[PDB]
Amino acid sequence: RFLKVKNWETDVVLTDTLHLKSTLETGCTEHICMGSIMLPSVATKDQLFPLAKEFLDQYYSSIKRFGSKAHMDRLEEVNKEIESTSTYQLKDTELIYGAKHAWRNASRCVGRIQWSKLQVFDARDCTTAHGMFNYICNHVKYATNKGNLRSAITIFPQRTDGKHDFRVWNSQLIRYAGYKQPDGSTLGDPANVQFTEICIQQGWKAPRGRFDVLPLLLQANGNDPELFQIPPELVLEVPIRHPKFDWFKDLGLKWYGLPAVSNMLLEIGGLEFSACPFSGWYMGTEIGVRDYCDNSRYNILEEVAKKMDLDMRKTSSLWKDQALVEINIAVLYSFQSDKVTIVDHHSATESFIKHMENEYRCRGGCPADWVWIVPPMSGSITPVFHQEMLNYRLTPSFEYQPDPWNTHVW
Amino acid sequence: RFLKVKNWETDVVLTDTLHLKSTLETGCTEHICMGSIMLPSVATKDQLFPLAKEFLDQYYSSIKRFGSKAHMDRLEEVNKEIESTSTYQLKDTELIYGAKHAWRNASRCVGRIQWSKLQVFDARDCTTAHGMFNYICNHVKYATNKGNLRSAITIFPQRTDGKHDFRVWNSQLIRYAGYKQPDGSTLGDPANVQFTEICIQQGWKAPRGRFDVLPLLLQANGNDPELFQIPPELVLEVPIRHPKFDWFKDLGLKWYGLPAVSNMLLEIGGLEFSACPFSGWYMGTEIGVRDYCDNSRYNILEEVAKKMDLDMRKTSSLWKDQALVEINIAVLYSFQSDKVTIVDHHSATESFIKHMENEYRCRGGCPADWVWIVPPMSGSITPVFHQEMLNYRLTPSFEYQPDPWNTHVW
Ligand code: HEM
Ligand code: HEM
Ligand SMILES: N=C(Nc1cccc(CNCCc2ccc(-c3ccccc3)cc2CN)c1)c1cncs1
Ligand SMILES: N=C(Nc1cccc(CNCCc2ccc(-c3ccccc3)cc2CN)c1)c1cncs1
Ligand SMILES: C[C@H](O)[C@H](O)[C@H]1CNc2nc(N)[nH]c(=O)c2N1
Ligand SMILES: C[C@H](O)[C@H](O)[C@H]1CNc2nc(N)[nH]c(=O)c2N1
Ligand SMILES: [Zn+2]
Repeated sequence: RFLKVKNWETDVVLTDTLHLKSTLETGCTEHICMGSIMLPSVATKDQLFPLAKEFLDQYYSSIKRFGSKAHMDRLEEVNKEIESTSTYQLKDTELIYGAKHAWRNASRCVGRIQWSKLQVFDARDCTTAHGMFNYICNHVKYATNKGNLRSAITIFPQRTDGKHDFRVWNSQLIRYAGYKQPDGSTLGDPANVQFTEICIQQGWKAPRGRFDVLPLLLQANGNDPELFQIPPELVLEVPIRHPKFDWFKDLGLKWYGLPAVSNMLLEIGGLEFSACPFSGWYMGTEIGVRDYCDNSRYNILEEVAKKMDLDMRKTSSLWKDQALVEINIAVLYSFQSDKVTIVDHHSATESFIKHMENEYRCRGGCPADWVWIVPPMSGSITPVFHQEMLNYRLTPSFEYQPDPWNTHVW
Repeated sequence: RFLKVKNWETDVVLTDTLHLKSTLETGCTEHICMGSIMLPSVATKDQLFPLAKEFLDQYYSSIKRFGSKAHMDRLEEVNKEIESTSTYQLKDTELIYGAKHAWRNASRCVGRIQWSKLQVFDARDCTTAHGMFNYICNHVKYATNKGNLRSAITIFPQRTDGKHDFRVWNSQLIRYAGYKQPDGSTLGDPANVQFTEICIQQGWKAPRGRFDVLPLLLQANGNDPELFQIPPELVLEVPIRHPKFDWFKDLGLKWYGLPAVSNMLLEIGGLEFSACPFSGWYMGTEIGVRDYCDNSRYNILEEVAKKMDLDMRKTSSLWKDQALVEINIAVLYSFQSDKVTIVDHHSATESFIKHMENEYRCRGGCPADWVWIVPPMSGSITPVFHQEMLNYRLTPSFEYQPDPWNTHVW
């Protein structure tokens, strides 16, 4: 009931008691571990108050006023609001706490050493897609900060009945389009082929190229979603060059500076925020390994190995690995030479171990998803490979949610 | 009760029903996933017969004579032997089945496409450490096969009372020694510093160098273990050169051809074989990434990056990654140019996916430990990174066991 996690590169042992506070379930059982399943699986007033109480008890505990008078009155006040409306409203402070701790609690996120320095934009007064556009533009501008990127989240009104959701239909605020071709190939980002055509369905005039920034498809208060184009000046992009290979620029690769996930759901005290785009900055491998080198993505190991004049005749020449390192040196170099925030997988994984020690010390644990924390290349030469991690579900939290076009009564 | 695993690089879906046959437990619960914990945790006649029956039922099922007369007689015969002796003896055929399926069931093993082509050496008539030496030498000679390596297992007598165990005290039949220095550094393999000194305690005269093959410490029928030196001619080694960098030979690196784990316990029908050294061949990354480049192992990223004249001033130059690829190209090249069996992580992981499809098809599942199946470099450019895997414990199985010097009443 007081579990131990060991680091086998350092022989460091941390004791986890925070998992005792875990509420949700993991997918694993006593007889089957589901740690590698990608996705693991209306709210009534009866279920709502325990969740509110739990949250308010940790909120008031954190500001060193647990059991104080303001706590009991707020507990009473939220119960009375749940009785009347079968829901309730968070104070601005409780909203900022919840979002920060949802990030703190995101076990798949290696970037959490920064969780307390999160900028919370309260967009709960928003009523229209245009207002969402406005809020999102201000989010992008603020988080981008001329390349000195800043963590931020914009929180649209919470789900109520269920038929009146706010959704950003983009999976990220800034993504490149993906078009299939006559010959069945894929121009741009294959990940977004369906979403690109959804925008073309709703009326997007596509500039059928590679790195075309998709429009925003914004649904407000359950209404049908509406297209908006982010001002190009707000979309900071990095052309990818290599510090040695001058042909690398001829690849014409570029990526956007700001990673901003917009398809997740934020849970705070049983309240559900279906539109809560959050942004930080990139770990280099996200672009250089996954985005560029996944087979089902841009898939450029082919061309880079060619230009490096690599032995591509069999697997065992490791030409794939060799080109993968050059690509990631190029992403990091390009971002840093442009003063656009980025972190290499070595710095970020070391920071995550330091983060883990802090959390185990000043919190009794740190839920962590090894499958997702270990970077997609160079696993074992980073310290997280050798770090045992306990995964468990704490709340406030970020949850997955269906794509809105699969669920929306149209 | 009929779980689905998806490959997200291929959109392939496999349905797992074999997990229903799972007996042991995983360490995970509904509320906590332990998929990244390295190690997860006398036998009476009462518990013994269900385990025998279970095993014999799958054995006779596999030879298409389940419920036949020979099955019932063997079930009766083993029950009568458990009644009399509170244990029993496997037929040679049942021993070969059990070992093969223990390997088939090893969820952390990416090499299992070969599980049915395993050479089983029955050493259950062995009574002394010298007989163990003999058997082990013949194992090494056979499995090595002049570089055309062959899978094999040597199975010493099963545990009886518990105080009469056969143990190989080496973690692998062939490992390099590790010596600490006056300046507290480490010559050779730091992994084996304690075991190297244990041999020096029992009387090994150490040639305090780098790649000194350790002696065998063999315990037979519970007696104190005894030192034996494998004939050098039986120990096949590969000098590590690079196909491009001629200074690479000046590193003077070499590794042994034959990976043969000797510290695990083989469970077959409730019977426990505490000495069961098994060998196959190397996946390249085991040597080139873990053995050479773990901080707590040979730790040669330092020197290789130096000779490559790499920018070693900060992490973000990826000099560590770059040197890691060159080292693994060198291991694969050196082994292949010497006709010593080796498999690169690309070929082995592709084979494991093919293996998985076979098992799900002709067996309903394949327990798999993603944390261990994904190679320690280039994770996501291999197909197992994108493959969801269910981990669960099937028997016959290979289990960990305490190091014998921690348990042996001396
Ligand atoms: C500040 C720099 C940040 C870095 C370097 C970072 C890095 C990462 C990485 C590499 C992942 C793995 C997911 C993937 O590979 O697609 C991840 C996951 C995640 N991050 Fe962070 N992140 C940062 C900021 C944030 C912020 C500000 C939030 C929330 C406010 C957040 C919440 C999450 C969540 C919920 C996941 C899980 C995603 C999923 O399950 O698909 N991260 N992060
Ligand atoms: C034939 C070629 C083989 C290859 C390429 C191979 C490869 C691997 C690799 C890379 C691992 C990961 C463990 C580590 O990184 O230390 C592993 C684990 C394992 N293998 Fe295989 N193996 C082979 C043969 C065998 C055989 C013949 C057996 C048993 C008879 C076996 C049983 C196991 C077991 C029990 C584990 C889990 C080890 C642990 O939990 O520490 N393997 N294998
Ligand atoms: N630095 C960052 N990174 C990052 C952080 C959180 C989440 C993500 C993206 N996580 C996507 C995981 C995923 C989910 C679904 C599918 C998928 C694909 C096809 C069909 C169905 C589902 C695929 C993937 C990744 N293959 C990136 C940041 C982005 N914002 C703030 S920080
Ligand atoms: N190709 C092969 N590979 C392979 C297969 C099975 C097992 C292994 C070795 N698995 C070792 C995992 C391990 C266990 C304990 C400790 C440890 C270290 C210090 C203290 C306590 C425990 C460390 C490690 C690895 N870091 C390699 C083969 C070897 N034979 C036949 S195939
Ligand atoms: C099958 C597997 O769960 C899937 O590919 C996961 C593995 N680990 C990951 N880790 C990160 N950071 N991002 C991912 O998309 C994935 N994908
Ligand atoms: C903490 C973690 O479980 C540990 O380092 C594991 C991770 N995955 C591994 N995978 C393999 N193949 N071999 C290992 O030694 C390990 N070590
Ligand atoms: Zn699990």
